[PDB]
Amino acid sequence: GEAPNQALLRILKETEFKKIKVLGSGAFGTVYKGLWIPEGEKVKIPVAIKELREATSPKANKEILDEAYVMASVDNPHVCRLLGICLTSTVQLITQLMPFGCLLDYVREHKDNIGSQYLLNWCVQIAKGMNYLEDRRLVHRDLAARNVLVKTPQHVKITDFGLAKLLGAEEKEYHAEGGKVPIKWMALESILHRIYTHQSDVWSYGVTVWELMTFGSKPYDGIPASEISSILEKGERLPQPPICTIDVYMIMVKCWMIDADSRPKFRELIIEFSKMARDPQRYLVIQGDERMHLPSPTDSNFYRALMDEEDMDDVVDADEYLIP
Ligand SMILES: C=CC(=O)N1CC[C@@H](Oc2cc3c(Nc4ccc(F)c(Cl)c4)ncnc3cc2OC)C1
Repeated sequence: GEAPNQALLRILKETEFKKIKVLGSGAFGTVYKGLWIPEGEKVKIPVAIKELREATSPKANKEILDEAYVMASVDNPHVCRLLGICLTSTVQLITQLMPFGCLLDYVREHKDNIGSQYLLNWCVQIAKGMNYLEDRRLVHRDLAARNVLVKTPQHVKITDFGLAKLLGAEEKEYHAEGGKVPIKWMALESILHRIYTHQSDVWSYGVTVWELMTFGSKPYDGIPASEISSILEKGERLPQPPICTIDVYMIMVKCWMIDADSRPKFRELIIEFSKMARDPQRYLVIQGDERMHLPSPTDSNFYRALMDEEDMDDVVDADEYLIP
């Protein structure tokens, strides 16, 4: 009827996680960094760990296990996958640590060192990620630069599947209802009719690319969310970022067409951004571009800027830790 989801959900003992330190907190809950030392392995795996506030709110464990389901069912170089869960007082999600954090913050804090080649490569990688999600019939529904993580400056991955939805073997639109929504990243049809498709995700990709190309500007800044559907109906759109050629901005604009089926396919975005990445200074115009550098895996205090030296002997990235 539809293919069986044979993903493994790994239950991980609390006694295998060490050096637990806070990365951030809020409504979403708390995320920590830590090490995961599977027992009798001789590996230490850098991890992030997401928990909500309290063992209560049966709603909350439902939401987070919904997220776990989705994160366990993906496997792609440009998507974050679940390593497992920990069943404590609270339900904790465990995943590969992405040490440079979220891309929104990254572009903000490193504006002066981000050249054309990085921007376009990110665009390619996010498109690969999103294409993979489409092939697996998932609609993310919250693609935003905040929901893209940086493993290294060269390697980003989509995360935050807490709003993602599958689609039946012959179903096209998800129809949602209520709940707080990222209105500024949403297709018009999603705001108006709570319709959500692969093509509504393309809209969100457009906005995400705008965020990167403006070094993390806030879209429709100062506009109240309640006014967005009108702005859009009138035909207004996010403006051309200074660094963008018409070539790049046109792609953005095509992502924001009213006719969903007229928007680009992720497979097409991969191709276009890939072509652009072979000659980046032809497509993005950044002052002092050719002379920028960001941390690479082949640098000294790359592995020392994260780790304790006590640990480093047996550290293995989650991307190199695979199980039967
Ligand atoms: C409250 C959050 C917050 O404000 N921020 C903002 C900074 C961000 O910092 C990191 C988060 C990481 C992460 N997140 C994650 C997502 C879904 C999951 F299901 C799980 Cl298990 C984790 N994954 C991996 N690496 C992360 C690294 C981060 O910063 C170094 C959290």
